[PDB]
Amino acid sequence: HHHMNPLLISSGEPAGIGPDLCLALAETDLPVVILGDLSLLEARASELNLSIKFLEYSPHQSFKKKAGYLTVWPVPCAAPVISGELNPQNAAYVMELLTLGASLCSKGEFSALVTAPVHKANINAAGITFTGHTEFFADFFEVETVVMMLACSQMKVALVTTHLPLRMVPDAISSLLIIKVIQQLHHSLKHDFGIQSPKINVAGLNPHAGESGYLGREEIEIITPALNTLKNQGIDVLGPLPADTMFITNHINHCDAYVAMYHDQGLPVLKYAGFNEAVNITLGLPIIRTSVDHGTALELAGKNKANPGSMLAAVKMAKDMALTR
Ligand SMILES: NC(=O)c1ccc[n+]([C@@H]2O[C@H](COP(=O)([O-])OP(=O)(O)OC[C@H]3O[C@@H](n4cnc5c(N)ncnc54)[C@H](O)[C@@H]3O)[C@@H](O)[C@H]2O)c1
Ligand SMILES: [Zn+2]
Repeated sequence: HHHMNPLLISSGEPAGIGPDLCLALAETDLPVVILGDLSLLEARASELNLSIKFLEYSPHQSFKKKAGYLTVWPVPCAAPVISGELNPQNAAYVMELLTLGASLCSKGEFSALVTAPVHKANINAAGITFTGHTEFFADFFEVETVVMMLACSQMKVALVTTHLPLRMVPDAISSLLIIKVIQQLHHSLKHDFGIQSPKINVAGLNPHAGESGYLGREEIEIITPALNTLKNQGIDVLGPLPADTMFITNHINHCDAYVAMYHDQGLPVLKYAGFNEAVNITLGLPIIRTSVDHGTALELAGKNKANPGSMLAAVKMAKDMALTR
């Protein structure tokens, strides 16, 4: 073909805003193909009073996207969808979108995967153990270390640990894990974001980075040794820093990415600064995968209230990465 192979969009939890966000792509010229139930997409468009012409995907049709059309790779829900109403019978459908999306991108049929939001509890309620797309894709591709990084114009925040109960965070953090996470972060910033010598600022685990060992020992026993190892590999880390002020910039503390030890240590600030522009990108897979930075927003499904800014940013980032692959 002439144009790039299209981006594949998993439409996510069907009762949530994922379908709505995919329908918002119909008015763009972004080269996207939607994985989802075609009847669902048509019915959601009707509920939203949108006039969209749907095409079924074919590899023998043009990769150039035209406004007003939406190309779909149909995957059938087990049961018809009611907006805002979770149905555990459709959890396997969601997992099929993830599995088919990973597989089709792995084979090069599509140039990148973008994920609309999924409802984790609904998947688990159906009997499918699931902590997030990030771990699902790591397992699918048999990659030991992947990194969740949220990115916006204000900042990039990578996580050492992702979806864990807070009780499990300290035991999950080892020096080796920090090293492997930051090695992947450094590699991606240099090779995929064009940052020649990344500067990475790293939070401590404990308040005030453990208060010189008086408020937890993990900085002394785990984090600082890991950062020393990374420095001696030539990776320009600074830390451990207190998370409550690390995100405040000054004339000298500039960095290319922050590392937070756990989910709620880093994501609240990032989403406060850039919720409607930020992208969740998974580092370390053999495919490009980006994501919205928000959840299913079930109460907004079918209501024309959700902001498509994160989805649009996620598609554009995936496109930019695919063009520079
Ligand atoms: N990438 C993903 O698949 C992903 C990411 C985050 C959360 N989730 C899942 O989503 C479900 C809901 O969790 P939550 O309630 O913590 O997250 P959420 O983002 O669904 O809701 C948080 C708040 O943000 C609002 N919101 C979310 N997206 C919005 C948008 N595009 N425009 C306007 N307002 C928006 C919601 O109305 C709500 O007030 C959970 O199952 C969670 O695991 C999935
Ligand atoms: Zn989360």
